Amino acid sequence: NKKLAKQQLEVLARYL
Amino acid sequence: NKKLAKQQLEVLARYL
Repeated sequence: NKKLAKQQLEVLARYL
Repeated sequence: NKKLAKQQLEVLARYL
């Protein structure tokens, strides 16, 4: 749950 | 500035 939230936040920072 | 903000924010995410 939170780990997946965080995985996505990370991937966003990567994308941008 | 913002790029450094962002780099760090995500080294952070990676850590946890």
